[PDB]
Amino acid sequence: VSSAAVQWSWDAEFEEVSDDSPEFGQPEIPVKKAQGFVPISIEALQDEA
Amino acid sequence: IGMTVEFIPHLFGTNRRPNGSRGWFAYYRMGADVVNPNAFRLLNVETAS
Repeated sequence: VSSAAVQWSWDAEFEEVSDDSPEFGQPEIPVKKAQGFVPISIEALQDEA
Repeated sequence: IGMTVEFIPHLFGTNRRPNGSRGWFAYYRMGADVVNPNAFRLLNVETAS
């Protein structure tokens, strides 16, 4: 959630104040996937140390 | 009821937003009349014409 700051002003006496609703935002972060794969022969798996 | 003074904390401007002022409201209620108009004597001087 993200937002700005309220904007004031300089006003005289008996002056109706302006509307200063702030605006909000929303950053997004997706999650990805990475993979690796190593195939070995059965002979090698039995023999190599 | 006697004199009651109420303090308005916020007055509003044309656009229904605060204009930075306050207030002081006061009122009371009473009534009266004559029950028997034969228990008095009023003197009236007609200066007509």
